[PDB]
Amino acid sequence: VVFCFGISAHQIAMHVLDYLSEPVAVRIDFVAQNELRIPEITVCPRIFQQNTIFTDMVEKQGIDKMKFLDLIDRPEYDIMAVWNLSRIFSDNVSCSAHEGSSIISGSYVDPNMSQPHLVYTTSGQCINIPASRPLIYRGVNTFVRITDSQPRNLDEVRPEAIQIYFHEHHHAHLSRYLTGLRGYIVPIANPFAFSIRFTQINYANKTDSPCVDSEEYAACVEDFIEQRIYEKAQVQCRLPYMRPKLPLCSTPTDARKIFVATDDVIQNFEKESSCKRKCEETLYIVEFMHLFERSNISIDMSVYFAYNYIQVATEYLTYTLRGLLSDIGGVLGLFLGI
Amino acid sequence: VVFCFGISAHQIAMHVLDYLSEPVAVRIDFVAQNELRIPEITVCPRIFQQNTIFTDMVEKQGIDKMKFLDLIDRPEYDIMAVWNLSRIFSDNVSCSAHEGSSIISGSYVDPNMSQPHLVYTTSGQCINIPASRPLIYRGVNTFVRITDSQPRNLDEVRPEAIQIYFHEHHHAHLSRYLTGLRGYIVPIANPFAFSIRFTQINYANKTDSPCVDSEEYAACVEDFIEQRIYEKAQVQCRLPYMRPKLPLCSTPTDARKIFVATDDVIQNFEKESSCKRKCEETLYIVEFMHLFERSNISIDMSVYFAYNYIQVATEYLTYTLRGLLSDIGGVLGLFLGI
Amino acid sequence: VVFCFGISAHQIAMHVLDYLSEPVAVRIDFVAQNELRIPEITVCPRIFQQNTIFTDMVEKQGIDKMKFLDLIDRPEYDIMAVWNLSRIFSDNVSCSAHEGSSIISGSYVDPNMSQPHLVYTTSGQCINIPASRPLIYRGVNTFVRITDSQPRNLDEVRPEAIQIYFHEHHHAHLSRYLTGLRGYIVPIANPFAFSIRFTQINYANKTDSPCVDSEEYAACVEDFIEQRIYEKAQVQCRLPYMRPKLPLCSTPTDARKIFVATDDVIQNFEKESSCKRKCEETLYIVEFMHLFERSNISIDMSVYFAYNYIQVATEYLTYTLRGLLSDIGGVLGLFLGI
Repeated sequence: VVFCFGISAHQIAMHVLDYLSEPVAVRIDFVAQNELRIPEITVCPRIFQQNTIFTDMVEKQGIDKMKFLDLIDRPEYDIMAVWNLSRIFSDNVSCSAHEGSSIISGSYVDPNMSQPHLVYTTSGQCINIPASRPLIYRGVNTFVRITDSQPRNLDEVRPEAIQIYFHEHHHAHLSRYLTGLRGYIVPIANPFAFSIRFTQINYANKTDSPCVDSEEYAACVEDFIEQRIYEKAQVQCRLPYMRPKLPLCSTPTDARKIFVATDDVIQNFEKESSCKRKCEETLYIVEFMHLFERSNISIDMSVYFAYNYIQVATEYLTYTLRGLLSDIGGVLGLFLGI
Repeated sequence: VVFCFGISAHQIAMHVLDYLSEPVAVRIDFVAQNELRIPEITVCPRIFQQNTIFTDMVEKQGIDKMKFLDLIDRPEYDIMAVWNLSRIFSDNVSCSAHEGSSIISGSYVDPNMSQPHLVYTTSGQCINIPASRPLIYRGVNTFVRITDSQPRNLDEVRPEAIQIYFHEHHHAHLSRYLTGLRGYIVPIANPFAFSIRFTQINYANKTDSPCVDSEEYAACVEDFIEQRIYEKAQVQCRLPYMRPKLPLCSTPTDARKIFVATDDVIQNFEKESSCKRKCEETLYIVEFMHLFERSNISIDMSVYFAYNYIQVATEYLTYTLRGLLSDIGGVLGLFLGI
Repeated sequence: VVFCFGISAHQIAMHVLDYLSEPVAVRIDFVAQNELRIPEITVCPRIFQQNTIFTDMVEKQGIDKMKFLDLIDRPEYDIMAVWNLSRIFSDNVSCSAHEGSSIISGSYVDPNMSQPHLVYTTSGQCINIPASRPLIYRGVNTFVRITDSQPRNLDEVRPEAIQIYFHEHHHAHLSRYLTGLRGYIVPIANPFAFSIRFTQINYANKTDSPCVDSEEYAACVEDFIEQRIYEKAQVQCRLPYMRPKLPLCSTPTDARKIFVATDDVIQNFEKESSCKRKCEETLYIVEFMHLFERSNISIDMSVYFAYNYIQVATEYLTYTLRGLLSDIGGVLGLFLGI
């Protein structure tokens, strides 16, 4: 019976091996609720070279692909004096929440929401839009509108193909160092509107412990990207956020050249940095819905939620998995009977 | 061994608790079949206030947002004389079934299908299109075309942004009191065509007994919405369908004002009314496919089925769940050995 | 206890019955990887009758819907002399792989890829594009561009609505006898771009043994379609590929008329031919993404991959299914205790 004992030991070993993690997408189900978890929208030009504004500014002022401090035009260009040159859309941010429709009144609106959160990014400056309040799905017309009624419409060198990144709530790193890579470019010559199908994949938490890694992940990855930028690029002269920590260094091409080089190197970091995962990651399937609205606004990005049926793929954990692999002891006993 | 007996009793209690329902999406699989379950299409203007036709009629005839019977223009406006004022698209309904293509003959058509089913709705009048026959998927060009070759093209105050609601088969309530809320607005200035990805979520039937609640649900919710409209709005003077039951009441602003108010109140009814669920609910993922067809038709809504791979998410029931939770008695016995 | 023994025998019988196949979509999970499995693109006009080029050629040269050899215009029209008349887009095929973007350099390109693979098809001639190398997902701008910078732009009778079939790798039959049926028609008057969401459904392998039926399936179905074309159409006079096997027969209307008739008959073959399934079938959800690019190219089909999150629905096999149905012997023993 030693043979059967060994085979049963192997069966229990497979049991224990499966015990770790074993996340199965138990419920990819289409749940419809009035409550809506709006994506965190970053409205930013994709990159300095791609963006027409930065390229034109550097070409008429400086030389080459930015960098070099633009010393020839002026020796007073600080690091922020060029990084904030990324100003594209801000100071008039509206997260207008068109909640739904109704026969008696209809045209439900909520102008006061989420303010212009100005966040610096590899593009230089973006308008992150926090989810101040979940929205109400009273109809297919559940579209959160991001509007920047800019002065004069900003028709002089208007950004033609600004980028729109729908990232999860409270993620500085995604909005600051991944908006030109993991974001959807959007023309704004017309009032473009995109449906955002929701895939709330709540992964499990085991052997990859997120421990509700929904807010920690953000700061961890942000500081880690900045730390790699500091480390691989051997330049500590750049201003370390607060001025009274190390001397200012903006004129030397260090700040632009080497920092951009390192940030590009650390663009692929999910492999470089690990142990962190948004256990409540929500994916925004961006689709093109035709919009019928003569929106004269400079940018009126209508993030539509025409699908209350969130395809929530909750990556449940099968606790019964361990129970069943232990029940395998029953078949153990049935061999023992043999 | 009383401790082990109690723990095993708890295990069996969890077994019984999981026994109820426990619906897991066993098969979200992409099945391709020639047979196609066409959506029930309602082509209706979203709401009286939103629709240009009703607003213009009331503005030039009556006052305010409809209501008040439009007495000033004429005292003979019955309840139906204004509700049927919703006539937008009807009397020339075609459910043309472009089944597919073929090299020898190609251009497969089926003009005779589903007729103009005129159904009254909160919008006032809509054309529900029953699924008379399942369609054949002989190619990606499997588009059911809803065509209303209206007299004179209806170019006078033509409805610019009519609403299209794809609801499940044989649902009066969805087509009569949820077309302006749970429907997709569609411009008709151009021959718009939408892909309808199919998600046939056949939920289970336990503790929420639908008992093939595919046709009952319809009448139940319809009569319940009408019943709430009658109850909360304390007005029995309105005509109760058949004339010879209670006296006609249309001139008093009751019919419009209070009935619209109550219908708006009961707009969110899935929470108010329960115990009913379409066990065979099919979700229509509406997506924008570019159409290349100079369709001069007033409305030529092409509900495309370019994806034979229906994403059927059959919410199977794990009968083996009970069997396994009973097998837990095997691990019970293995503790008993300890 | 004979009753319990019989019930347990029935339980084991259900066990064995479930043993066969029982494929559950264990993981429909959204995996993001730099590596991209590009679809095999066939850029072909849908059908001879539908295509404007073939219809115009036959109308001005011959009579009727092709067929009849076009003898009146010229008696030298061989079978290939008309089949290759399907030349629409070829000799300048580029599978340009726009891998991604980057802040330091950006605009990553790879012009050398996959060449003009000229494959004959029911349409007559198509450009199959093999996946020479998996692509890198360094940003949402991961679009494989199929470009045919044709001489003179091919503006004379330019194919307005060419068909684009995204079929799995190394499938001759799909690209040769199912491009006008299982393919998406695409206008080329503008630089159309389609998102290709990936659904890599790796079915199981049991009782439908594919045995990694990823390359065999191709040749099997191709030769079987050709074999049915030969069999049902009683005409062996047509050239059997290699000339020195049977005499050439192209002038008689046999080649066109009867062969097209039979090929149409065998259009629905998945029911006719069985035992073959792509165990690694990948489905391309074709969606419309608006493109901002003034591509003067005649055809610049941008198969975008803006969704690194491949919805891989791996149809795993539950080996633990057999183990649990055997554990049912534990509940067998618990009845025996009763």
